[PDB]
Amino acid sequence: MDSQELKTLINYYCQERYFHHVLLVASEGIKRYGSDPVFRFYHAYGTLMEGKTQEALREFEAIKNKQDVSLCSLLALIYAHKMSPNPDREAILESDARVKEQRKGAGEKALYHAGLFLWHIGRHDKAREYIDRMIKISDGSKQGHVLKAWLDITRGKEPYTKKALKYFEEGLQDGNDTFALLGKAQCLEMRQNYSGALETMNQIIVNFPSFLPAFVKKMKLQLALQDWDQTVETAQRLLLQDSQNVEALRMQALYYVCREGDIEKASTKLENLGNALDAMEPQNAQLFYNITLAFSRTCGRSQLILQKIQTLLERAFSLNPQQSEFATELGYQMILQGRVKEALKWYKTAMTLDETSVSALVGFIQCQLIEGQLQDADQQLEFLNEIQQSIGKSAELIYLHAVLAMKKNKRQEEVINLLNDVLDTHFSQLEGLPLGIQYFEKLNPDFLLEIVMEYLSFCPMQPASPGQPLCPLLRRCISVLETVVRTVPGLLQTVFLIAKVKYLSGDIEAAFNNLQHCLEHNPSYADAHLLLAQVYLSQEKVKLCSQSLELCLSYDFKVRDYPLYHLIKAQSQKKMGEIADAIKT
Repeated sequence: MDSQELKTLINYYCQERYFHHVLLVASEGIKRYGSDPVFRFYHAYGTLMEGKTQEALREFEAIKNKQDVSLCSLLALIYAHKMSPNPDREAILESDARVKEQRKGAGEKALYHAGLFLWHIGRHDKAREYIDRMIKISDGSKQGHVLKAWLDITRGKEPYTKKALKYFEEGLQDGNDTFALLGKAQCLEMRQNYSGALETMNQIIVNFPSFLPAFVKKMKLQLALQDWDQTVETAQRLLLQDSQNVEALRMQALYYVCREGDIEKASTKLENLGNALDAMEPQNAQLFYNITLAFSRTCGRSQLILQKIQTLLERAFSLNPQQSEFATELGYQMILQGRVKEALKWYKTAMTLDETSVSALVGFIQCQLIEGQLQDADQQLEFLNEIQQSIGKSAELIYLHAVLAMKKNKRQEEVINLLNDVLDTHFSQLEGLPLGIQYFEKLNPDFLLEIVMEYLSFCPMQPASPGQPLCPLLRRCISVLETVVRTVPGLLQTVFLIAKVKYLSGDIEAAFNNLQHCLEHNPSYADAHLLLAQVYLSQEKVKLCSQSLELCLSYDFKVRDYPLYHLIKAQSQKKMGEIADAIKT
């Protein structure tokens, strides 16, 4: 492989902060090309970001001899002073003087590396200034143009995107560099040109059939185009080329969880992904936290997936016990597992670690509402609302307000307005998001299912006769549930809730179809049997209703304690004329 390919791969892996991936690529470059100082610089850089400064500083001092890496090594020393808990102010001033002296005698490659480093840190302005400096020095070097184009697209501004696209066109007119190709693919991504982005990715594949990030971007774009089969095939191809790629395994697990619903195969793939990631990238807890979100949201509260997620999150917390978001996500997951007390402990830990974790306080207030600690929850809710000015409107805050209204048994219309605001905010946060991993991260099917459960708890279960104007809540229930099913068809609980809402809306046939689908996908789901018995009773098919009731009772006898089954059996007995049997039931 070419050294240019290795450099571009290092840049891409740094962009996604794949630290040990950067180390591995640097080591492979050193083995294939040891005289290059960029490889040893990137080894030092990845070593520093892993957490080993003892060799990082030594390597920085060693490569300070070569100017083109000395400038970026001075910037690296500045950043090394930056993350240290007790930076030396005199050392900071000395490094500032040395780096400004290097800036006086700057070079195109030195400024290139320094701008890349500043971009990795996030200081876009200084990196842009260094890019302009190298452009002036080298009279518009192509690499500087493509790097500032990447800065422009990553700056998150639409007018910058057109300039970046022009720079990419200029670069790719003469040079078949992977950097400009990836930049053009990104540009096509922001303009939502998924087909064109896939065409560009395929062209890159033709240029380089050994570039994993190109295939990964192609897979994500396919997922955006709503053809899961092509995404699965791309993941299979990646596993063929590299059996231990994190993204492909993640996407396969997502396909099992969200599309097929096969919990066991999804768990197997998740376990393999976790083992491979621990073997290859064990010192990036942020990657673990980013991985676990979609599985936590879209698992359908399956205990095996939840346990795997809890194990991964515990490993992440062990890696960095100083992340407020880590403990907040642990508390949310613990709530998903149904363990209230562990959730309370984890939220206490989260708020102690950092009181600025507003989400942690929100979760603790939710836990207090769960446990009925009305006074403490009310006081902390007042505190959160009075400090919301620095926080702004959030869906969880309005949902907690709705839950508090439910607990206080306030007017139904007030709760309706609060929950409508909740749905409006949650769908606004989802506006314009392409169908992807972030879509499942921010859709939160469990949250919408809980919202629908609250709606059904408020709404009477007396079926509405056809032609009666339904409440807007039920219409929005149908809309959101259909949206979730379309996005995540592998969750049968959404189908069950669709059947429930349709039955409450008088559309008996749709509820019957959904119940049949649920039974076909899972014959053991007793609630589907019970609702089907209600539907059959509404359809005057008493024998089928009785048989469904018998099936439900056989699948679980605790349904006897459920009053709904008793009421349905009584209605069936009334239908077939056994008045005494109905009285007995």
